[PDB]
Amino acid sequence: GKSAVIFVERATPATLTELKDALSNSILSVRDPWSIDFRTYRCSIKNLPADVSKLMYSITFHHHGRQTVLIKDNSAMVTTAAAADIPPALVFNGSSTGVPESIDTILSSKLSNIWMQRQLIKGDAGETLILDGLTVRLVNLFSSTGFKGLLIELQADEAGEFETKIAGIEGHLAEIRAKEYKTSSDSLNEICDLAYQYVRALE
Amino acid sequence: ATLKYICAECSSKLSLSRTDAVRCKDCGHRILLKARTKRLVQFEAR
Amino acid sequence: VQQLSLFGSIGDDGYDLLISTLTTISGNPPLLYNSLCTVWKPNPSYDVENVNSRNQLVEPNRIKLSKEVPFSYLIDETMMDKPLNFRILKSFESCSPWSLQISDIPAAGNNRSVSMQTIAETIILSSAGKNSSVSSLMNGLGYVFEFQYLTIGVKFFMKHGLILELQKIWQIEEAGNSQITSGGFLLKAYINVSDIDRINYTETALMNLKKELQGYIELSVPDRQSMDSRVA
Amino acid sequence: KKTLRSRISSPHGLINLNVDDDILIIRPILGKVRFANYKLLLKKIIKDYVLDIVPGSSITETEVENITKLNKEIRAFDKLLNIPRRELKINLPLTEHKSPNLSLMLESPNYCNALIHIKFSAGTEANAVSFDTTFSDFKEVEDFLHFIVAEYIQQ
Amino acid sequence: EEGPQVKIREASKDNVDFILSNVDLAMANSLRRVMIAEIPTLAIDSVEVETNTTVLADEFIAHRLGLIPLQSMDIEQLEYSRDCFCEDHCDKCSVVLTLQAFGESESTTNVYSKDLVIVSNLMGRNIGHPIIQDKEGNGVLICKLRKGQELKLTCVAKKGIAKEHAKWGPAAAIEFEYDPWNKLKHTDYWYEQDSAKEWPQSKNCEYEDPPNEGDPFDYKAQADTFYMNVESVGSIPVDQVVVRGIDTLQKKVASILLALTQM
Amino acid sequence: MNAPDRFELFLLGEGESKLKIDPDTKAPNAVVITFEKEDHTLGNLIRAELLNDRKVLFAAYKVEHPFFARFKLRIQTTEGYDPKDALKNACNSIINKLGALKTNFETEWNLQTL
Ligand SMILES: [Zn+2]
Ligand SMILES: [Zn+2]
Repeated sequence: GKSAVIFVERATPATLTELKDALSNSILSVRDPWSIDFRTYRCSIKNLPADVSKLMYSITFHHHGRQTVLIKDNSAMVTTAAAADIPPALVFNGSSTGVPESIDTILSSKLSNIWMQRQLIKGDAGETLILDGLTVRLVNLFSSTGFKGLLIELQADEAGEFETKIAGIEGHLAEIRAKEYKTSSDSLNEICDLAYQYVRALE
Repeated sequence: ATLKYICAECSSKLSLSRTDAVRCKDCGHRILLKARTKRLVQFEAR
Repeated sequence: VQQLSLFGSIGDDGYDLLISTLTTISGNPPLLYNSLCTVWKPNPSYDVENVNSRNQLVEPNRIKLSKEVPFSYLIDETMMDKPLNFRILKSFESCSPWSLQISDIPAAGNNRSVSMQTIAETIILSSAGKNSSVSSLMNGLGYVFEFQYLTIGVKFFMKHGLILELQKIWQIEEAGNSQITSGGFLLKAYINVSDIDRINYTETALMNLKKELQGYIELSVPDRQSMDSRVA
Repeated sequence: KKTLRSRISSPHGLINLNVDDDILIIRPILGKVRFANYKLLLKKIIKDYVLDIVPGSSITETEVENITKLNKEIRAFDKLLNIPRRELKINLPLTEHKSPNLSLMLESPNYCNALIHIKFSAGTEANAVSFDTTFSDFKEVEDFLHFIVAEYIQQ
Repeated sequence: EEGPQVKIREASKDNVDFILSNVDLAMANSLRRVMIAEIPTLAIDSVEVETNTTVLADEFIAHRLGLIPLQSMDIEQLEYSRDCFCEDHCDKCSVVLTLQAFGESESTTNVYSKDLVIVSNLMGRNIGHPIIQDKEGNGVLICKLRKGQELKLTCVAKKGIAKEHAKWGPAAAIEFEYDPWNKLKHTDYWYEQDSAKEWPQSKNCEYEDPPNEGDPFDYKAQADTFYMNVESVGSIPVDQVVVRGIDTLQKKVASILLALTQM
Repeated sequence: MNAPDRFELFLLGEGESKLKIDPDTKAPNAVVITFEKEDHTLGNLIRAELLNDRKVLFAAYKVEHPFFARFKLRIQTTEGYDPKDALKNACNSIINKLGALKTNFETEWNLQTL
């Protein structure tokens, strides 16, 4: 699998649709809407060894497992708050209580002195557009301060032709007059790079 | 560096400690001040 | 999650009788199981205030990582070819999935019929990147390895979600593993509760089990302070 | 075996069963017969539309925590409890420019009805085609087989 | 051209006199409100004081520094620190100003808005320049020092609106009138003998037809045609007080349409 | 001391939607939209535009108390017409009116030499 995240900094709630139509003649079908939470935590340790970030990102995918990936210093930790995702063996030997919660809840309620939530960007009612061997997800990101931008999630099973697929979408962005945007297809396990890409495109 | 106390009139710095004599060096006057914290204070401009 | 529980114990010699009793009482023979737990604490080299962004007091606590291991990793050569059943206990790139837990000291109250402990848990599924080892990840959170222990035992599934564990615990260090439970088994009966009703109902289930074993083996509420993982 | 397993592993508590889910002794069994009928008609259709039309052709059917001791016992009866499926591969003569390949798979997802899956590819990388199809009606498989043999298989 | 129309009467760096016809009073007003309150500006918001030997209080001075107008032309390419991703402030969200002053002179040493220096990187955008309208080119008089009177401080200017603080108010008084002959009967003139003799005639009377007594009351008549004057403080140019005002109100309405859309 | 933060006037609260549309019980085809972190600036503007809509039977807004930046707007339309749609159209009309106003000001300003 492969992926890329495009974040349109300069944009408005409408930009989503404008790009949605530039694909009207490339679309095939539309699957269920998706959601996503993007959190930023700042470390409160004051002796922090030089060149160790003080920043940690938390990317929560909704029904991509209700999973949350933690990213810090180019490293990622995949977690889940879904009892249904618990490895059977951990439930059997008692390692798990069978009733997990979010790593973010733990961070804010048990480790809040060490980690403070700085920002919380949410993307609701996203759209899953299905093209030719390229799935394109679109969602408007909002902060506690109103609109924050447009986010494009590009997932493609086709390991081959991809660099072309990404360039194509960036083109339709030029058409809708969407200039000054950031694109990431970097890498560090799918869910991890995807999470990483959001970070690169938003940080 | 360091000015523990200042003089009230002549404004000459003093820097004295406990049981040193509460007076200024040249002028008599036992008045003496404290000199601002080096822990810089920030204010909202509203 | 709220874990309601009661504890007890028996010496090695009480094993067979207890297994026989629990097998008749529950209807099922025991099930062998193990788990490795690694406990971590805030890095002492780093120091942070103990307060919120809202300037509210936060108490430093330990984080517990737990998983299983294939039984074959616990059976040496002398242990070789011995029924892999309840009787065995007598003769005693990326990271793996782990259970991450932080617990609170049990609920206060004189004359508590059971111990009641709140447990915050999340699941670690995998990792990637430079420092992907669970150890590095814990360090990234600002924690360091403190200690770890292995627990081997048999469990029984009973009605209403009641579970009974007969366990042996070994602390693990290069200097050697020492059996914390040397002499016998730690007995634990508990139910995990995700409404007041279900809480009073769960207490009843535990109380009936205590009642049903009265005379034979006693189950009681351990000291709150003995179930407090806060760092100090 | 299933109820017990359902009790051993998950519940910490009691079983949960459904007649519909848990329904099948006899209903799952009857399907065995209806499938045999269905497979018969399918082979007839194939003979008519394909085998008789293209001379060399023929057809070959093919088979498509530690409780493990329990899962092994139940796995043994997967033979009886599986949704019935056979794959009928049609052998076609190799054209020296390209080798066409055709196969059909018959299955009964709800045990009493039939689905027919047809795959056809005769690649010449200039002419290369691929079909992946699903039909619930023998009438349409005749029409699609006809279409296929006509254009692609025939001389 | 289309819908509501403008007809500018006078222009300068500081004033826009115009006539707004084919508009709802509600719209004229809503624009008037926005210009006063919701247009963003840059203004000093944090003042770290290193030294102050002055006759004035740390916060007394601090307060004044907020009221000093700063160049907010390119205010739109600066982020609100609240929305910004740093820890406190940065370049993407603030302008750092510095002020060091000392009484070298035997005579009284003055401290002006000109004595402010930008220390942050401007990203080459028209921002944070103390607005100097002053003939002698000094700008706002912040303080007066004597001899050993030193004032050493640091200012963090941030994007904001007049709703949070009146320092982020880009507009001075906005003049607003309609129907200079009370044709609409929107006021009952208080008088002693004659309301016509007693009450002064508006300037705008010249831009409208007098009612002519030998006519019945026009009830059907509605309020369109508004004589306004927009005065700028400096932060934004007079025209842009009007334009940005029109745009803010437009954006404000769009948010509602969008809110309904998400619902 | 008992003074609320100034941003509370415009910055939405934790889990607080701009709009909350509740239906009016007392009247058919009538609704009540509560606008959080908003004032007269928007209320009176919208109310006045809905008044221009012929298919709109009732429209009024009220700031129930000045300590709080929020207003309730009540919309009643003719049967078949939706009040949310009525609000949508009035919102649009306003924008299009402002769009022309800007264009017209810009043109007129450019003509001035001062
Ligand atoms: Zn002296
Ligand atoms: Zn910043």
